[PDB]
Amino acid sequence: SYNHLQGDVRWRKLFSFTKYFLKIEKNGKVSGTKKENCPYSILEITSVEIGVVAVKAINSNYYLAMNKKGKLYGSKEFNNDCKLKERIEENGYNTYASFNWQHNGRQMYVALNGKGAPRRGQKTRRKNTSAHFLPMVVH
Amino acid sequence: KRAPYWTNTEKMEKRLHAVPAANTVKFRCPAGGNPMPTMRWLKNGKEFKQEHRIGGYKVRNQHWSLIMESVVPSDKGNYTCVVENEYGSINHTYHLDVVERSPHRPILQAGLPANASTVVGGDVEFVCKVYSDAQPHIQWIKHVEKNGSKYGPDGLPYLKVLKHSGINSSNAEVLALFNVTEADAGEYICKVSNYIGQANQSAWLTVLP
Repeated sequence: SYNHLQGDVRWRKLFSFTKYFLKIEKNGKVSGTKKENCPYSILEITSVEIGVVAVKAINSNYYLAMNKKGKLYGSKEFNNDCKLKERIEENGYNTYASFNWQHNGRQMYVALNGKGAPRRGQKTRRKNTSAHFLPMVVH
Repeated sequence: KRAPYWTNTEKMEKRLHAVPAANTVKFRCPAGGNPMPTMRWLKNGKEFKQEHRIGGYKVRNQHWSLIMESVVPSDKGNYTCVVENEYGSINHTYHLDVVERSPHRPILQAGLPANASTVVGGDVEFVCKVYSDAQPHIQWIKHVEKNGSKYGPDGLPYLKVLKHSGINSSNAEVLALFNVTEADAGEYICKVSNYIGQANQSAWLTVLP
């Protein structure tokens, strides 16, 4: 049961609280699938700096990212819109906040809504279940 | 008088479901059939009774759902629902996996890195296994020199970061040293840290002349 606490570069899947697997498809677009096979949910999480990571859709060579505006998107080239701040909330779920872009002082979080739809950064909230994710081992 | 059949088969394509502890799980098997088929829940084959998990559970007959509040790790397993009327019966099973998040500073396997020896010119590596739920940042620090002085004006050592975690390293847990030059001898520190805390252990490299 422990192998989830292992490794530097980690291959994981991010299951949203809204029961969706965050995926990034070849067209660059970010969304959450409900399938268990969609090979666009196989993310490659890596540390860029203490507490900060780079989530990569291992197959569509896209880095999960957030533009200063507040919209999810995946660029083939790694930039500062890719640096995500990973944190463990008090409910066992993870939250991925933009390391750079903020708004109205609050932080913007990567999030999926009721139906795998990418939420708007500005409208997301740390404590709101929309931004929780259960990282899942893949091997 | 139709024997039991499923309603929204779409919402039943997921066989595996996971959740971190202390959260809530709701299992469903929307069914229909005439007359009204009954629903029964089994946990790993055995009948699933209220006295099985602390605080039992609730069944939303109207919704054909099983609800467990604040799941614990012992709630791990297969949950089979059995819908039926006198004219037949159908079922479906979900595999609930309860996860336990370990929010602490990293902890390293003992004994690693391990000391090493090598003929000048040879090769060598320094492994360092890591345990950390929250993404860990690994960095191999070593003591070096700046302008012939081993220490800085503050009296602390000059440190050099031989390798850290990132986009250019597929494996910071291992540090290979190719063509070991004599000067490579010394202590190689391995420091792993996450947003909560850090840990660090070292080993030694001896280069036989």
